[PDB]
Amino acid sequence: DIDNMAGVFYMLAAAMALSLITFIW
Amino acid sequence: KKCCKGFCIDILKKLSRTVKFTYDLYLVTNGKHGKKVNNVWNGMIGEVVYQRAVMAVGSLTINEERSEVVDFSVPFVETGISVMVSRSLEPFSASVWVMMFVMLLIVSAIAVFVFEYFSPSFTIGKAIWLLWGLVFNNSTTSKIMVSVWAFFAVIFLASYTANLAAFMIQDQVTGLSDKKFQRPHDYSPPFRFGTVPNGSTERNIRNNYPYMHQYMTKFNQKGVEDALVSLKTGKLDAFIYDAAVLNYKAGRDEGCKLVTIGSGYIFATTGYGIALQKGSPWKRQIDLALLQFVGDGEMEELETCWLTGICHN
Amino acid sequence: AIWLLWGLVFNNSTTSKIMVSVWAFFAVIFLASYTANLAAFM
Amino acid sequence: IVTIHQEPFVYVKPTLSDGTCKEEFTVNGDPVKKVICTGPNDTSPGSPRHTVPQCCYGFCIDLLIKLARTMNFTYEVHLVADGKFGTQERVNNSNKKEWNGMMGELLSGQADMIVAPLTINNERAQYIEFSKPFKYQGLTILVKKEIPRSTLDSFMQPFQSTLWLLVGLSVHVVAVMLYLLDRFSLTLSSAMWFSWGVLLNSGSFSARILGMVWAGFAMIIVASYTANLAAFLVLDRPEERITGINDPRLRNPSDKFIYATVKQSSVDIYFRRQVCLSTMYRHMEKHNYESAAEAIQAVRDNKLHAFIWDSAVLEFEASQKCDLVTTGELFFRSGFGIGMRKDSPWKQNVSLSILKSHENGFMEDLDKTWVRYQEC
Amino acid sequence: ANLAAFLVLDRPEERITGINDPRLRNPSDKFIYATVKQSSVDIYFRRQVC
Ligand SMILES: C[C@@H](NCc1cc(Br)cc2[nH]c(=O)c(=O)[nH]c12)P(=O)(O)O
Ligand SMILES: *[C@@H]1O[C@H](CO)[C@@H](O)[C@H](O)[C@H]1NC(C)=O
Ligand SMILES: *[C@@H]1O[C@H](CO)[C@@H](O)[C@H](O)[C@H]1NC(C)=O
Ligand SMILES: *[C@@H]1O[C@H](CO)[C@@H](O)[C@H](O)[C@H]1NC(C)=O
Repeated sequence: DIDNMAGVFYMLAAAMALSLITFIW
Repeated sequence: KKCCKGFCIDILKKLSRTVKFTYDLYLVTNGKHGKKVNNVWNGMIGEVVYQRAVMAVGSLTINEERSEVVDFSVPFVETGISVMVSRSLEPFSASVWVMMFVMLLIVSAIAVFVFEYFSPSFTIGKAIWLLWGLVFNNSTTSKIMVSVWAFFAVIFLASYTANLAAFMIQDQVTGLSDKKFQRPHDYSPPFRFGTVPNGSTERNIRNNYPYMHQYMTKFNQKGVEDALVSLKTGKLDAFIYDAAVLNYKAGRDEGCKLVTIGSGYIFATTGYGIALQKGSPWKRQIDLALLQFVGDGEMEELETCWLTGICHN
Repeated sequence: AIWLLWGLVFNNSTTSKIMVSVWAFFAVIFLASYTANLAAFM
Repeated sequence: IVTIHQEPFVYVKPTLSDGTCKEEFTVNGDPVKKVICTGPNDTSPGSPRHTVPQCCYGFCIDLLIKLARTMNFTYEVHLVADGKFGTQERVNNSNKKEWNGMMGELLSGQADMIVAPLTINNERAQYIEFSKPFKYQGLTILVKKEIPRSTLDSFMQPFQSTLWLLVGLSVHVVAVMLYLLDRFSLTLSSAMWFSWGVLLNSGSFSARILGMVWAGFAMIIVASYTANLAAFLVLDRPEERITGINDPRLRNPSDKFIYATVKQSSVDIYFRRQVCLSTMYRHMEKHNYESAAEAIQAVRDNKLHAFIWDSAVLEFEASQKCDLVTTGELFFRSGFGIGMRKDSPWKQNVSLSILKSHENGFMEDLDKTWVRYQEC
Repeated sequence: ANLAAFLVLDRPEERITGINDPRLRNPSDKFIYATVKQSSVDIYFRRQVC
């Protein structure tokens, strides 16, 4: 479904943000 | 003076279109339809035989006692003897039950065999435990490369749970030809059947089951509504009466708590007809008009709004 | 504690742990409710 | 007496070399009553017709035997030369209404009593008197019933085949980024092995959040895999059986579900007068077949989705072959009868005897022993 | 399975599509509906014998 791609993109964005935060820490 | 309404009124109105004669109607005074009592007719027959009414229109049941005394037209409403009764793994998965249950065994066996062959931990004990704890939630290099079976495991689990969740979405006597009617003492709860006296059903069951009528008379009624309220309250186990009214009240009941027993199980599929006078000059026209109405498309509109019901499966 | 809590509720992953393992009831109830909702809201 | 060869009711079979037919027994062991049948050897026209002695038996003949025993009758059963019930045909000076078949033979004096499956219509009853019906059967809907099976036969995801490639590239990139983040304040394949073992059911701060987000990614995949299968299973029902003429599916016939009559059956005449069936006639006229046998053969060959015919034939065919199951409750019900002349003095006695037999339960026993065989 | 069945039967009721809805044709105690008194509605319903 179309919503699945939006959800997985939203999850990946949060994962990348957390990875960047823990790398810059 | 009142205005009579109903299915019979519409039938008479349709007949008057071709007959073109004035019809005056009046209600009965001698209780119900009546029967042959002391060689004296009662009700509709008692008013037709004595020339008090040339035509008899109503819910009269065709029986062996009416045809030889009076002549009626072709029946147009189906009826008969009906019974009213209140409403009371492999099918979920592995319908064949022999294919997948041995496929799992053979695939486990070949997995154990290849695990043993991968020696160049324990094949006998550890392999079975890991196989049964990997497919189900309940519970080095060679194990990783053979862990690809988890895809099939999760697919099988998903299929099983979907089948179990999707395969749960949702008669007893089967006519008078069962021993239940004739043997009320073979069951701990005594049977309580219902009937309306002074009708065509009591004599019909006398002529076929003389011994059953003795037990049948133990439970008498005064009207159809009494039987309906008894069935709703559970006072009477079953009710036997005209098939048409029982079908109508089963299709127009509240809560879909009353249904009949299949179709074609009627003891004697009969009709209603119109009891005319012996030698009356209307038998050669009324029957033709009724047959034309039935076969030319003049009955379905009445049937849709007067007889069709709900709670069908 | 965080690892065991997140590996107990979900399939993906002494005396004190056993006595607090009663949370698996709520875990399985939540998982069943989630999968039922996801299967029935489409 | 003349009778037509009707398989559910009249079993016309040739006799043996001795002139009589062999005697069989029913499931209850009772002997099968048979009467010497007289009729043409070849039903088709343009053949050297010979009135060879046949042998017919069945439910109607059993009823005739009962009537003869209870009413002092001595009869010789015949067969219809035309092979039809009887309607109006066109001949030289077409402005004259001449009957054929059973009705024509009865009006011409060839026959005196007709004990067979002849429908009761007003047009027939205008000139020929009819007796009380034996049993009431109206035309129904016949469809083919097939063993249920899942329709979700697909590979590489239901509709998004790119989903497998997407999850593969996702598990590759998450593994390579885990390997990259490992060298911070486990060399060849441990990251991929762990990713596979956490995506499937098998055995600093960056690792924790990475495992949380990848577990969340794994949960939705299996959730969607279960949800799509559940949806397919709950939509896996092929079709719902027609409950009658009021079914909305029949009211709008399409190419996906085609059904029609034969040619000019009492069915086509009835549908002609129904002005509300314009949608029916806009589609059924292009699917008519020459014969009912051809129509039912096409239905068996998955050509016609539904077939409409009298219940006396469709129910018998369904009982004989389980590949077809009769549907629909009832619509345009009719009954059978006995064709007798207007001056026949047997009308009242025949009606009384038929009513007595119907009330005595003989009709139900005959239906059990002659109509309903090996129920599916 | 029981939760899934309850969820798929969790629909309270289906909105009436008109006078041809079978629910209205057989009024019961669970779904009661009536007019006021003698609205052009009652006059119209009087002539409807069905
Ligand atoms: C209109 C159709 N036949 C009805 C029918 C079916 C069966 Br079974 C028996 C019948 N016995 C009749 O005397 C008759 O008149 N009709 C009968 P058809 O002619 O279009 O096939
Ligand atoms: C039935 O008829 C009898 C007379 O034979 C009468 O006494 C009795 O009241 C009648 N019952 C009903 C319910 O009409
Ligand atoms: C008529 O039937 C009766 C049976 O009641 C029989 O006794 C009698 O011999 C029969 N007569 C003829 C002429 O068949
Ligand atoms: C009709 O049956 C009665 C006996 O029920 C008999 O007396 C009478 O002769 C019969 N009629 C004819 C025309 O055979």
